Amino acid sequence: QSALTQPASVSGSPGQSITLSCTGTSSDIGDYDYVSWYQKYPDTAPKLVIYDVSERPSGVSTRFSGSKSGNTASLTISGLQPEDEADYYCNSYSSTNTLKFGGGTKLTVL
Amino acid sequence: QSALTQPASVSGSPGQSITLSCTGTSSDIGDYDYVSWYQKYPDTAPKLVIYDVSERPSGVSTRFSGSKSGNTASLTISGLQPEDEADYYCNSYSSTNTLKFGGGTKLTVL
Amino acid sequence: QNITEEFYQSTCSAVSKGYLSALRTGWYTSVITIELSNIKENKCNGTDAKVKLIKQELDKYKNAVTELQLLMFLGFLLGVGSAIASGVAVCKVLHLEGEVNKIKSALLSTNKAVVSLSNGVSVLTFKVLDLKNYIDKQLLPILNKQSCSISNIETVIEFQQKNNRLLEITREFSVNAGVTTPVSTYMLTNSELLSLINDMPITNDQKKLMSNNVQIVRQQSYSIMCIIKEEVLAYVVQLPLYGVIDTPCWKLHTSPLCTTNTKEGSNICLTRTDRGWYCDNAGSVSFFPQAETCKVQSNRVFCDTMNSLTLPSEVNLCNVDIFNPKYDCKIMTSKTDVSSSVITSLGAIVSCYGKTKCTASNKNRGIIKTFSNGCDYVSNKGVDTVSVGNTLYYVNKQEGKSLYVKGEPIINFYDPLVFPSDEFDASISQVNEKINQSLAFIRKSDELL
Amino acid sequence: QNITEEFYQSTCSAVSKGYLSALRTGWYTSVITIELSNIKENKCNGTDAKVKLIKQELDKYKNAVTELQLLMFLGFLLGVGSAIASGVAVCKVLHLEGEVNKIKSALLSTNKAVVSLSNGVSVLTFKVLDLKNYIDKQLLPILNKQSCSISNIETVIEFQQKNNRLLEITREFSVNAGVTTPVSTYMLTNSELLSLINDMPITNDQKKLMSNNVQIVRQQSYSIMCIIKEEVLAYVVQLPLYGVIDTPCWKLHTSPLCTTNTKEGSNICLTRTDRGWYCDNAGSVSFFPQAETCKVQSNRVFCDTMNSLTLPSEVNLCNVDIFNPKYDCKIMTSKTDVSSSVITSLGAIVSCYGKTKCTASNKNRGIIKTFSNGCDYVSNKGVDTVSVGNTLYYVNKQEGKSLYVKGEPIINFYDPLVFPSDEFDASISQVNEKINQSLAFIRKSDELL
Amino acid sequence: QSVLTQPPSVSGAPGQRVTISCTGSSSNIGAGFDVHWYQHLPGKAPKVIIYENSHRPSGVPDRFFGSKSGTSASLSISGLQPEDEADYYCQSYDRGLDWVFGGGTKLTVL
Amino acid sequence: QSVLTQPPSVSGAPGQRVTISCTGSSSNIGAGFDVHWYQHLPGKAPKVIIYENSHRPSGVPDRFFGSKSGTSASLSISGLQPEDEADYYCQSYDRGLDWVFGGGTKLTVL
Amino acid sequence: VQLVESGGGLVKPGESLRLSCAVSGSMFSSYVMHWVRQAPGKGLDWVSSITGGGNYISYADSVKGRFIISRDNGRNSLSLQMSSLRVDDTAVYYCVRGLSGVMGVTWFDSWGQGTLVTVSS
Amino acid sequence: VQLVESGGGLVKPGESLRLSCAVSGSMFSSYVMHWVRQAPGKGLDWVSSITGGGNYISYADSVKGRFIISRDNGRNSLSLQMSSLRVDDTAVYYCVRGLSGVMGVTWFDSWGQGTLVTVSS
Amino acid sequence: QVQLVESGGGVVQPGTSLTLSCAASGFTFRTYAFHWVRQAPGKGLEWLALVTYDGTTQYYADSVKGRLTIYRDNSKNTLFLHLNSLRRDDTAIYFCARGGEGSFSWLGYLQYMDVWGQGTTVTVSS
Amino acid sequence: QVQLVESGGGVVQPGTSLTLSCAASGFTFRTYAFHWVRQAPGKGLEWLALVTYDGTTQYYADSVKGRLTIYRDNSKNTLFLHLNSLRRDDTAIYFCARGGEGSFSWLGYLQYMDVWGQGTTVTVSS
Repeated sequence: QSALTQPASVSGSPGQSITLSCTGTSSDIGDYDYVSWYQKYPDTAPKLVIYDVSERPSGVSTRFSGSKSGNTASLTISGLQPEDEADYYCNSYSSTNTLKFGGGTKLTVL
Repeated sequence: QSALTQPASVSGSPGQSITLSCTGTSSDIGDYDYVSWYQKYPDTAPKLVIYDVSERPSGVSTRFSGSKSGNTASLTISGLQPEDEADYYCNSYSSTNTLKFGGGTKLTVL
Repeated sequence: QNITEEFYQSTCSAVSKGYLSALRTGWYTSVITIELSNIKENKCNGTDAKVKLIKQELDKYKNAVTELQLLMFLGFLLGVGSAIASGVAVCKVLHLEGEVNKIKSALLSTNKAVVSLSNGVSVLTFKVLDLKNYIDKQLLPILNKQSCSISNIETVIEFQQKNNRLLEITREFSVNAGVTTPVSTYMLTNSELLSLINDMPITNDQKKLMSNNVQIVRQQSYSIMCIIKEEVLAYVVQLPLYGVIDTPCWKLHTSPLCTTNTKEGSNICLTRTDRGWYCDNAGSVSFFPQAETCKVQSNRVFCDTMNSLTLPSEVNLCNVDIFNPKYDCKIMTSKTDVSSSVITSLGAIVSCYGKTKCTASNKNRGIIKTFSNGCDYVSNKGVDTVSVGNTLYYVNKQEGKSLYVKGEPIINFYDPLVFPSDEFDASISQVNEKINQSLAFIRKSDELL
Repeated sequence: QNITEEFYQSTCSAVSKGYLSALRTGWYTSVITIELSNIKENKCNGTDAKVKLIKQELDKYKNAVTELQLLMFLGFLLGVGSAIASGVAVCKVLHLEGEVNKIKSALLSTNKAVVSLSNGVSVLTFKVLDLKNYIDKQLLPILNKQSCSISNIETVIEFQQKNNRLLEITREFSVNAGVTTPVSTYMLTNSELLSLINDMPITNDQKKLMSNNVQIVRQQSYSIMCIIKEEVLAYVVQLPLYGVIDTPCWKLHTSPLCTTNTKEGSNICLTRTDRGWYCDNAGSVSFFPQAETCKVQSNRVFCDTMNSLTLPSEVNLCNVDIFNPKYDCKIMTSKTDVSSSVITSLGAIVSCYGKTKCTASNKNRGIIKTFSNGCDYVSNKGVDTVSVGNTLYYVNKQEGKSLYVKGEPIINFYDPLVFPSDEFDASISQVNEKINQSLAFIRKSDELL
Repeated sequence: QSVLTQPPSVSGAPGQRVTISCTGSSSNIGAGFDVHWYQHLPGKAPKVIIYENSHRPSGVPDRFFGSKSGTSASLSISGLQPEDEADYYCQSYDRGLDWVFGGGTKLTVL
Repeated sequence: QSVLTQPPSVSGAPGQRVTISCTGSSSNIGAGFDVHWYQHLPGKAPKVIIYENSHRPSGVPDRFFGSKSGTSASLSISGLQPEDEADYYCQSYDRGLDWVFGGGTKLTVL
Repeated sequence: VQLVESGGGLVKPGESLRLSCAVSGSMFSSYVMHWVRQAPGKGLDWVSSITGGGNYISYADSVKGRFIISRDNGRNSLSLQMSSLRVDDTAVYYCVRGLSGVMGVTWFDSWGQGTLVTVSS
Repeated sequence: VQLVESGGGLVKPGESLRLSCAVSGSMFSSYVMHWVRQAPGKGLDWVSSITGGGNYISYADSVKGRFIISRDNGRNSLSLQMSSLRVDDTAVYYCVRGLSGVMGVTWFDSWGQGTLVTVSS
Repeated sequence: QVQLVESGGGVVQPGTSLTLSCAASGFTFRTYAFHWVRQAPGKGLEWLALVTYDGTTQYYADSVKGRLTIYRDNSKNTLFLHLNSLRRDDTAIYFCARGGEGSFSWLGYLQYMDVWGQGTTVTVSS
Repeated sequence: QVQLVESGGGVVQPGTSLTLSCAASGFTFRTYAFHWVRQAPGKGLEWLALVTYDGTTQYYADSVKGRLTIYRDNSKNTLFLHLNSLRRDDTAIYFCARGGEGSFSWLGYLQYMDVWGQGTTVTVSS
């Protein structure tokens, strides 16, 4: 099963910034402006965080910010809280009329 | 401004249970099955957590459970995660044709 | 007051002169909106005993709102038209999206106001009932308790007066499918209609006329169903605009004038065909062959000008002098010798011919008058009942002055038998031309011999 | 092949015997759905040069779908009816909620299938175009790229063949407002019409008839617009069911038969009034006064039985022997002496009277025939053109055998002038009764003298 | 060999009701085609019992009652009478074999 | 004293167009009531110039053109002619004062 | 369709008197009748209304019961009575016969010739 | 409305021969004509169809071109030719005149009296 | 897909009656209902107001009624509050939120805080 | 209110083709679209399938297509997946999710995750 490359785990102390990312091809997360990022807690539901590359939905903090460049999409955060210890996903419309998820990225604090 | 009685802060170590509550009269949270509990994080949005006493909405863990007895409504939780460090609210239909909120309850771990 | 009529005996007919007209000629429309809450299920655990009646009340109310959701002798010369014209137009305007929201918004607290639609129509609005406040302050704070229980049953009856009206609505619009004549008080009460009379743009003497005769204008008024969406269930009342008021206008009764010939079946006779109401609107007259469209109440007539004739003001000349060279003077001729009698406002015209017993009797001195032959006329304050043929009738008993003028047998002005009896519409000019051409034909036939 | 006709000269008329009938008597409906995607805005930054045409193509497509969203001599004895009867019923069935979803669901991959609606109607379905797959695999993965840019413009033309058809739809339903006669090929191509015939519940000889004559059944067929919701835009064809096929049926032309009297205007004449088509459906005959509802193609007629007469099979007896006591034999009489000529399938009937030059000419030997007086008949393979009065006409030039039988001046069988010319419908029995009663009247008038 | 199949082994004493059932493929009957039932008494020529499954010809009893549904047609005879010893058919317009006759059921009294 | 108000100080030389405007309260005019304009030349009796704001009587010129809107009515005269020295009115059906006459504007040529 | 009327003069106020309208309309029963008055200085105002049987009398709010109106149909004439009087009643009085509108309105069509009634001194 | 026909007999198979239908219908042009055959053992089957001008000939799939049908309208008669023959052709043959349904169908109404054609030996 | 943003807010003089404007897209707007709440720094949430579909039954808190008004627009899809007589205590963050699914007007059916936005800080100072 | 709940799941033998049923209440059903995703213990999310309004354009992942099918119901408002040829790797939690607001069928418009449910654990064992 092909997926999207992501870092396995990223570490950041609270009150910092992390610029996590996922990389694909042109027939992937690259272009097509269907960058999607999702948070999930263990044993609970996922939740919408980032869609349409940079635009934020309901029920999410303003400190989230999404972007993309070349064939790599990215999410940037500002001033962490302990409640963001979670795992993150990126999702896109691939060119072969299908959706494609990421490998998951763990994010924690000390 | 009249409100609903609540503990100011409740402390629980992770992986435990807390049975937080709010109390009013019959022309308040007492009866009327409009028990409402909400989570909120600092400087971000609130979020729907408990409504219709025991019904759960989307995007919330199964470990949440709401109930009521007499004129006191309660929320019970199971097996805490660090991400629940937040403040909680209870909301109800008062008899004088209005919504009435609570005083807020802080919840943390060590 | 001063009701009068003059029975012509030259042509046997009565002209009930002296009345006031109050004819309608226009339509006034207005929207009546009854607001209502889209109530959900009661959320009640158990049935209880005190709180039972509200349950079937609200269920029947839901049934009503869902079913009404699922709801969406001169008559041959007379015309026909669509009476439901302006109200259906206003409802059709309300079918357009975003229009009824303006009526919803502007009429929020004031009972009556003025809005303008997308065609510039700016007549009036009215809100007839206030189910928002009563439902959201007096019904559900009580009904939506845990294992629901009302405080008392004696508080429900006022809600009954807020609900039964709706129910009336139900069974008068599921059977009539949109249009109801006459308009019931349940769409619009008496005091509320009196308030409405002070609202449409009419003059104050017409307002006094409406206030004196609320039942009659209630009889003639229409109701047409508008849309039901966004819980502003509404309908247009088409209360008639009243064009002309207070002109003298008469009910012409006509009666047979047929000779009592010894040989039965050979008695030709010409009788007037002019039944109905006549009155002078502007410089012309409005004619109503339909006595049923016209209603009488205390010398006040009320009738509909859509099925009327805008005939010239020269109709009194033929009324007095039937043989005048200015009017067609439509007369029906036939050999029928029919014992027929009519009742005017202040008397009875008997026209019994041949072997027919004709008596006019009181309840005081027994029988008082006997009619042998010819058309005869009796004032109403001379008799009480009349027996003719095999039937009895009762004369009207309103106080007035009535007079009988002496006429003549006009049927003897013509030939004893040339008149055909094979037509249903003719005039004195057409019949006179027929007599002249038949005389020419018979003298030509005699000359060729 | 063997076209024939026999001009009677007793009554001047031609009977074009020998044809095959193929009359319709029923309606067969079917739903054709064209699926389509509710396309949003293109989400394109910049205009570019290669990707321009797709933009106005999809925009015009949106305009089309939104505008079509916003879309929702014996003729006096003939009857009138609603031709749009069953198709509007099927569309009305489709207006019900949850019904068209079944057609959407069952017809998912198979091109044609059968569904049943809530009234048990189970005729046929078809999906004519496949915009789902092409839109969602060939248009938007290209159109919705970041800062959009097509791979090439030469890939658009196939989409043009998937779009222009829709456009045709547009300007043929915004002008006709639901019903289009004849049916265009853009609703239904030729090969797919052949497919629908092979899917019709009809016999194989009727299938062969349809396959040979696709254009005529295309001409006579109907189309009615169904609902547009849930992106399954659809329409019903009411292509005619054909009841009876292959019975011999004739076009009766009639012509004047008027005497060439020296005194002009005193020439009474009776001429047959029986124009049109006659053929034996079951044991009775179907009569068509409308030659326009009937169409001819290679000895195959095609006509509509709704405006027909189910007259008894005794119409040939009056055709051969006009004076027979079994038929009314409707004849029109008048004093008009009109030089009139008609063209049958294999000849020309001239009936020119009075001062009128009458010549029949070829292009080979110049003029070849001259008509002095009386109704005259010429075979089509005797002449090419005919000059009569001041007008020329061209005879049909199909190979067949035609014969002229010698008749008689039937107009001389009656009195020289008793015939009235003040009626538009009469029969030989009615006219004979008129002659008998006028003879009785004149002999009575002579006896009384 | 016929696409019309009906069991030719139906028999019963006079007095009761007897049903005859004939079925075909999809192309015949179920493609909107009617079914005709005849009689085949030996000697005198066969003639129609019922046509297009509902309407009956001029001289027949009311005992015969036809019906059709899907790909199956049936004929019910209530109150059997003795001379009904015959052989009964079905008739449709299969797209292959043009006018198809059923094998027929031999009906005799007991 | 009249609910109908119009400025009685309008004058102009012959040749041009002159507008006369009269306004009332809500109860007159704006409650769906028409306005009638007359003339008041001294000597000969007053007579109607325009009735119900659109239709004109038999003998009048086409110079007079009436209009109404909201609570205001207007009369425009294009191409003034010399004998138009008059005093012009408005007339409505106020719910208080029944038939109300305006004060009138004195129009004279220069 | 013209009108004539009489009854003007110089009378001390306070006493009742009689004003007449003698319209020459040969069909004076269908058309509504009003009386108005035009005074020097201020504008004209409407005074009194009558129609048909005379069962819908109305008066201007300046005079409630002060002026008493009647008409006789057969004599085709009309009367107004000065039950109460005062200083501003001096005016040229108009008997004005108006037609009926499409709704109900009086257009105040062809007028009388006016009679001056003066109440000064 | 009755029918008569002839042409039966015992013939060795292989050679062509002539079967006739001589329907006494005085109006034998509007009604569709079929020929069928009933054989001992197995059931009856339809053989051939004709109507009107005879331009819509059809045959049973057992006989493609083996049987050749024609009719003459004026003589009100009909012919079938046994171009090809075989062992199962022995049957009682019916000239059957059928009426037209509301849709298109032949009801196979009033029949012929049948002629046995035997091809054994 | 549910989305909200906000406009206005910031430093306001005492008094200085203010209109606050919300914004929404990505979903149906005319159907559901919207409502306004606040919370101050150091204090919890307290209810302000609710409206239903169209302009009808403008609901208000008992301690706020008269001081605040609310009106919504179905043409450009914006919530419009307007507050008056601004005291010192109103320094708070204001949140748009949404509730109600069917066309209901009763306040009890309108108690669902199904989504939220970001709100706006409003401060009073001199 | 918005919610989804789940049924089915648990211990399944290898093979043993299974129908999984979702449930929903408190909002509009026929308008929007629902879809299915999974995630395994130790592995991330991976897409399974999407349907639109009614039964139309059943989309599937490239590594799943043919094995699992999806069909929805508009009478009782329940999502029905049915999977076949169950391997060892399918031990995972399955999540209902929702997307699409207007009546669209293009998959790019149907990529939105507005809400989520709780899913169900499905395990294979012997």
